[PDB]
Amino acid sequence: LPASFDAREQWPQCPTIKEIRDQGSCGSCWAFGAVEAISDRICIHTN
Amino acid sequence: VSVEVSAEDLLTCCGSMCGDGCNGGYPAEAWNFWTRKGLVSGGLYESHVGCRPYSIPPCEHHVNGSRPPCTGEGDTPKCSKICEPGYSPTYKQDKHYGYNSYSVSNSEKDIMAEIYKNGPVEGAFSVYSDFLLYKSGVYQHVTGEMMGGHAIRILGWGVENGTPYWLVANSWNTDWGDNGFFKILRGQDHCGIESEVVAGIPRTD
Ligand SMILES: *[C@H](C(=O)N[C@H](C(=O)N1CCC[C@H]1C(=O)O)[C@@H](C)CC)[C@@H](O)C(=O)OCC
Repeated sequence: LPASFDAREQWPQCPTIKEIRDQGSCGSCWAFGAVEAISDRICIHTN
Repeated sequence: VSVEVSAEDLLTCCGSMCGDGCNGGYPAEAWNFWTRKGLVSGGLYESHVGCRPYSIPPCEHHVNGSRPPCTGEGDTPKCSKICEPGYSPTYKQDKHYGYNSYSVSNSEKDIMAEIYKNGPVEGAFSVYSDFLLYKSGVYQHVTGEMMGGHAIRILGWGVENGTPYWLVANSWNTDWGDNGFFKILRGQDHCGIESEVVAGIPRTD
């Protein structure tokens, strides 16, 4: 494996990888890590 | 440009299985719901992008900005199985399902391979008082009192001045830390970062 990796570079065609969200005043961080990584992977594996 | 998956949809419609909405949840269960029930599109607060944009306004997470400060944890919004008006097609048609979900072994080597092969993963770590004050560099807990768990998205790794790290994205907006991202110590299960990693494969393929 390379000594460094940043998915934002490996997959520039997937804007969501660079995208940061805001959970607000709510303990939903559990759902944020999920939908973010899922948005990335949908693009990486297809569109 | 691709599909922005709705935090709202998962947070509000998962239910018991996932935990207690705005008051805590289980990421492994979240990924599992995606496989079973799927998830619709949905952008950021007030964006009108997607089927179900986030409905909780943004705020200043322990930093100073112009936005109102965050006020702990409010009410989990309800589950509305309908898309916003002005969006097509329907909610059922708008669902995106995961093929499978799985934990990733507690090996930095195994987490690294996963990201490299399949993309960014979700993990969890323990937030100490000194984490809030992060601006840049590589985070390494020194002082502070345990505050609670935090689920994030790990999207890479590297080395900054001999110090190995994980490139991690937080969900505290852009004005927190390094443009919303942060690096945290890698290879020692520091603050339990390598111990709770979960991921899955899109049904699309
Ligand atoms: C996820 C979670 O959201 N945790 C909290 C958090 O990040 N908060 C609360 C809402 C505003 C934001 C803040 O600025 O503090 C908080 C407890 C982190 C220290 C968490 O509740 C969860 O479900 O994680 C378990 C995997």
